[PDB]
Amino acid sequence: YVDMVVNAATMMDKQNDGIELGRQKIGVMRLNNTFVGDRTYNLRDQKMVIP
Amino acid sequence: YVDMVVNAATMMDKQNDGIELGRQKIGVMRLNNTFVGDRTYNLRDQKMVIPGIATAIERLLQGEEQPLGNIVSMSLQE
Amino acid sequence: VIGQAVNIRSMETDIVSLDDRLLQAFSGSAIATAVDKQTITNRIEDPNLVTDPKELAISQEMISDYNLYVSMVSTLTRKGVGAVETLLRS
Amino acid sequence: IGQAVNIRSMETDIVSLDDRLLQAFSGSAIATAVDKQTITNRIEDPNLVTDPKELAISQEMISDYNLYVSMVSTLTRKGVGAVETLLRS
Amino acid sequence: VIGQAVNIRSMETDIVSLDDRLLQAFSGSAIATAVDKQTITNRIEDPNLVTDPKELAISQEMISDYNLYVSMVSTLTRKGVGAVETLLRS
Amino acid sequence: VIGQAVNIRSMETDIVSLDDRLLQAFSGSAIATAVDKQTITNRIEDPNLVTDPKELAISQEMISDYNLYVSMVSTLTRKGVGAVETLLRS
Amino acid sequence: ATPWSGYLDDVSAKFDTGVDNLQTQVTEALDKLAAKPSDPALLAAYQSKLSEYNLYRNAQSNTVKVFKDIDAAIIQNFR
Amino acid sequence: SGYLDDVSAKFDTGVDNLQTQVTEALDKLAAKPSDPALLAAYQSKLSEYNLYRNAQSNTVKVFKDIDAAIIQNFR
Amino acid sequence: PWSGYLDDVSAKFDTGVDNLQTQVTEALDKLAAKPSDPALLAAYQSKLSEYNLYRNAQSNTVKVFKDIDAAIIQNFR
Amino acid sequence: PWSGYLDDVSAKFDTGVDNLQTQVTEALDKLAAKPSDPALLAAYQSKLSEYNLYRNAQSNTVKVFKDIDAAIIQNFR
Amino acid sequence: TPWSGYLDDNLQTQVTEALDKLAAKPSDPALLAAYQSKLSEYNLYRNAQSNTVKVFKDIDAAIIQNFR
Amino acid sequence: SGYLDDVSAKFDTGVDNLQTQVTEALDKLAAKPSDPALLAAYQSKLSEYNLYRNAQSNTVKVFKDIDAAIIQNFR
Amino acid sequence: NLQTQVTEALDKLAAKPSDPALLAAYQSKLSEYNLYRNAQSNTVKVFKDIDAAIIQNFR
Amino acid sequence: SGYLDDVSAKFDTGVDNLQTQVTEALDKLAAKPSDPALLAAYQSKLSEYNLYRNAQSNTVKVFKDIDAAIIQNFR
Amino acid sequence: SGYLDDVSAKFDTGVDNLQTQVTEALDKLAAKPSDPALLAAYQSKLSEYNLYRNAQSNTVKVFKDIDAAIIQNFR
Amino acid sequence: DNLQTQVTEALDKLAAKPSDPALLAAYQSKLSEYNLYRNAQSNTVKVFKDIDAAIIQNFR
Amino acid sequence: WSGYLDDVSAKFDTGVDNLQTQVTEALDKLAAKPSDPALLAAYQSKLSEYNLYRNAQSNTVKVFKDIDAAIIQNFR
Amino acid sequence: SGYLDDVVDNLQTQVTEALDKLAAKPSDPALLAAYQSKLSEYNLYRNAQSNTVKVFKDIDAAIIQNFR
Repeated sequence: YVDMVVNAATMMDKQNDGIELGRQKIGVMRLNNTFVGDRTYNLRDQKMVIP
Repeated sequence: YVDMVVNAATMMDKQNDGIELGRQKIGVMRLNNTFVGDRTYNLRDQKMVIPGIATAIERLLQGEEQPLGNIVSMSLQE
Repeated sequence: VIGQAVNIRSMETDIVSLDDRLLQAFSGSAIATAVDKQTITNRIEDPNLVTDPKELAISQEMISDYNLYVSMVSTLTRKGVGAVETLLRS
Repeated sequence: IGQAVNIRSMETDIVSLDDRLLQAFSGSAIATAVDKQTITNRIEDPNLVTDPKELAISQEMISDYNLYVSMVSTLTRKGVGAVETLLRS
Repeated sequence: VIGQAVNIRSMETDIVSLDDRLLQAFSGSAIATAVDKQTITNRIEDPNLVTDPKELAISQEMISDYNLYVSMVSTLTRKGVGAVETLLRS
Repeated sequence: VIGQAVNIRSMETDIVSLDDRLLQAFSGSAIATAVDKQTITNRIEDPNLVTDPKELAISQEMISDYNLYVSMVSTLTRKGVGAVETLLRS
Repeated sequence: ATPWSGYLDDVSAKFDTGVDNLQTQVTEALDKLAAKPSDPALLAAYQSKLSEYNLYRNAQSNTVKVFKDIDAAIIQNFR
Repeated sequence: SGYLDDVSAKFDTGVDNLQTQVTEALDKLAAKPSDPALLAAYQSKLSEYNLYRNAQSNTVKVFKDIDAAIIQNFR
Repeated sequence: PWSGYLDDVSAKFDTGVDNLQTQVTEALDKLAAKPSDPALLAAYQSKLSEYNLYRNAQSNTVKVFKDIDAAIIQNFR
Repeated sequence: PWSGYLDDVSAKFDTGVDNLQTQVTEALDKLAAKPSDPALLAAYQSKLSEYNLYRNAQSNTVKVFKDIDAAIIQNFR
Repeated sequence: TPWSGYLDDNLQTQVTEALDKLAAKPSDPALLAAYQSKLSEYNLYRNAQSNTVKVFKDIDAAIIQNFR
Repeated sequence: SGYLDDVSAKFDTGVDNLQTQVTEALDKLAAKPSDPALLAAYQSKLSEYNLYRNAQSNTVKVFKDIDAAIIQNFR
Repeated sequence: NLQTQVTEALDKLAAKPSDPALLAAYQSKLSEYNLYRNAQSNTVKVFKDIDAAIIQNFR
Repeated sequence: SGYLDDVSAKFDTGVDNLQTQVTEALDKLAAKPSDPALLAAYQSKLSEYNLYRNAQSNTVKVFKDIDAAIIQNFR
Repeated sequence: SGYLDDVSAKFDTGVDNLQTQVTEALDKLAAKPSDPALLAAYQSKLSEYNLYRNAQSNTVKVFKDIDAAIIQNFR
Repeated sequence: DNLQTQVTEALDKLAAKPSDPALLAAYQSKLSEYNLYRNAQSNTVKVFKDIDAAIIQNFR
Repeated sequence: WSGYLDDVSAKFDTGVDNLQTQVTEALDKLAAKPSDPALLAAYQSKLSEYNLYRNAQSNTVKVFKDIDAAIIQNFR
Repeated sequence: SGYLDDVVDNLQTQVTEALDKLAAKPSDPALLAAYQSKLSEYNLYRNAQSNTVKVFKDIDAAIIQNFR
């Protein structure tokens, strides 16, 4: 019993390195009160930029 | 019986390193509400760009390592 | 850190003959050795392991330890039989 | 590619001690003679001495030969070494 | 110049047995060696010591001295054992 | 090629006793050895032969064959004398 | 307490021998490059593959060499 | 693929689209070799392409050397 | 989009001169209709020469930053 | 986070030219607005030249120490 | 290997990080100047290490071969 | 002929006509050294030839090293 | 054999050392010749060391 | 201590102050990287340093090999 | 005599006159350094001489190495 | 001692004008040949006298 | 009182009779008037000649040490 | 030594003196070139001496063993 448990456990562990589960997901988030892009304005003698 | 089983199984597993599962497929998808290509609006004061879906998605996925799942607004084979 | 085991209790000497303790010692050594040789061989073929500076610094230590272990055992066994020759032949 | 194998080569029963020698001696002298020949003609062939995938094979063949002959020599020497001590003593 | 100490009159009115003389020698050597190996390894790990010429020029001398010392102890020991074998061996 | 000659007919002798068979085997080996040693010495000092890869590849073999042959004759002679000594001591 | 024995995959390696991917890919990349020796996109690829093949082949040779010296030194220890 | 291929591919993944952009700009310029606005863009894109390839090659070389110097010590 | 450091140092000039890229064309196609009007000539002269200096200074700046980078990358080896 | 010695050699230059790394980008952001002002051209020529020399001398200096260190480490054999 | 009973990795991550920053904008002089230093130090570190590990192997081997 | 000859000949066959194209275009240029069409045609050919020869020689060089490094370990 | 092929490639080269086509051919020939000579010498030595070791064993 | 440290020290008592001078010149130069008067001095001092450190290390290597030979011939 | 001397002399006989073609074309040029036909003549002779000497030296080197590697195995 | 004399002659001619390429080219060759000769001689001398010592050790 | 690698160095030092001083002289003159093309042209020649002298000397002594060390190794 | 007890100069002195002179100015080519050949001749002398002492002792050990 002990010799079977230890071997099967170690091998299952080594095999699980092939399994991958941290799969990515995508979420679309609309903005309701502001523009999405960067904006540029001219000042007295220089530009100002808002990211 | 034990020896035969162990050998046979090991050879089955090795030979299946020559088989392949991951046949690609191609989807053709028509856009119903917008132009596919990216657009440029040459404002008299500034040139501004609106990218296409293809560009946006490629840029998003580029260099990913992990699988996708749950897009939102036998077990061994799977 | 991936998979590990250890043997906690060693059997009492009161029930095991003198030659069992030898068979049992020999077998354990012969297996740990074949397993180390195999491990090194497999490290030399995974192209990720064979070309990364981090991993090579490990392989070099593993092969140096294997070499010293086998040279040690092969020396002490020769001294051991040389004692028996000295006492009986003489 | 031209290859042959001789299959019905050996008898597995208990047999007189005199012939186990002849059969071991002959099989070994044959194996070493052919091994040595293949080694040398692997070096003489220009297509084999210059390919890095082929050289790696020749290295193993040479080392295996070296070890096999070293061991047959060692065990034979200890074999006659036993007899000479039992008899002298 | 840091923490110097010397024993005086070591043999003037007491003498050790050979049994102890060997044991003290062995201990005093084995610990000095193990500390020198740790010192070297630490001087290699620290990023500020393996990248400065002044510190590398110091480490080269440490490795040279360690290697020469261990080689000399090993040779003398082997040679001294040989003489006792030639004495006892019939 | 130039200035070259060969002896066609060897002189001949009767062989009638173990004495003459022995002197004959001795004389046969002595001369072959002297000839080989001289040949090698010359091949080491003709500068067209010391510096040409094709000629060096040959001299290597000649040296090896010499070593092996003289070591064989030494070993088998000493084995024969040892067998005589062993039987007469017994 | 003593470390575990491990467990031995006796059959697998000796018949896992077979044509390596790496040599195949090296020869394929060379055959692609030789068709247009001036394309930077192909040169960049071949530099990398040839380098990896160099390292792999050396590491292997030095390893075979080490493992067989141990055996020669054992036999020479007993004779 | 080993570790060098991965190091190499980090640059190719870090620059999203330059291989395309540079070709496209070349084709726009070749149609009209004398528009200063087509010409100034191409100057910059080609300049960056140059640096990208140079850095990518020198890095691979350095890693190769570190590895071969380690592998010399196995024996 | 993807844009390197040199692309940035370039675009600084574009977004700097807000409108000149248009004004030189509108001044040109006014003048081309009536080449003999002093008020059109005197304007065009200044606009065209400003555009000239603009393109030259942009091209020399990008050249210098390229050569600083190539100098550093030569030392990795 | 561990600073070596070469890092310190480099940082000596960074902490030497305390503000040049900002001054270059600010003088650029002045010039790009009005490329024709002689005062601004005269300024930017200077600050750009300085920044070039600084980056060049820094990289050569780091390389020389890298070459001394390797030459010592090769003697550990 | 421990002497039985005797009482008594950042540079790798740092180089990886600097590489990832540089790969995103290969033309930034500040990212280039930083990477040059990190890579040079990492190179020296790996070399000094592997030379020392060989020197200790060769001393242990010489000891054994002296009594063997 | 060994393996190195094979590796060299792969380049020789990979470029079909380059050697004769170069020899030709040189003689056309030398007949009228001041024609911009011929000059432009020649620059590219000679550049291609230069890169071809360099890549060929550097590759044969690398393979020689891998082989000599293996052969050293027969002893 | 290879000895003659190398000798002749050399003779053709020395006639016109500046011809790339001749240089490329010579590099290849001289390289292969170098490898051949080394491999041969090492193998010869190995076999002789084995042969000697047997005698040393029974001596 | 030891003789090989005696040899190492025979250099450091030979170059009295160089070890300091180099760092001092570096600090000055770092203060004004564009002064040719400073540059010219730093080039000299740095070169004199590079040479001193190379000569020292190769000499220590040679005396180490002499001793390692003698301790083997003790056997 | 020796074999490396034969290898080296084979070049000297391959190029019949070059060693004193250079010295003559130099003596001609030195009389009128500004004549373009003389300049153009000298450029090719001096180039040829340069290559000749390089090839000659490197070949002798390779043969030396092959011999030393064989002689190492007499032991 | 011919090949010993030739090298010392070559060295004098070279030392007279160390920058003459014809002299350099000659000396390279002479020195290389001498270098191979010495090694070959020493190695064979060694082999010949190790065989004698092994004979005496066989009966000793 | 000296060995044979000193005889081999000294064959160069007595071979190039005077160059060792001629260089210092040329430098003393050029230092006084760097902008003189006749001085510059002379110094280029002397400095190049000296550079080759030193390289040939050192490589020859290296080779003779490699021959000697190999013969001594066979004294065993 | 300054001492004789009743009942030229060697390479060991010449090396110590040339090293001592060199260390005062490690960058002078005349001194460097003068030191290379003294350090080489000292290395050769100090090897050849030890190898021959070793040969004479192995001869005497073999004699004593042969009469054991």
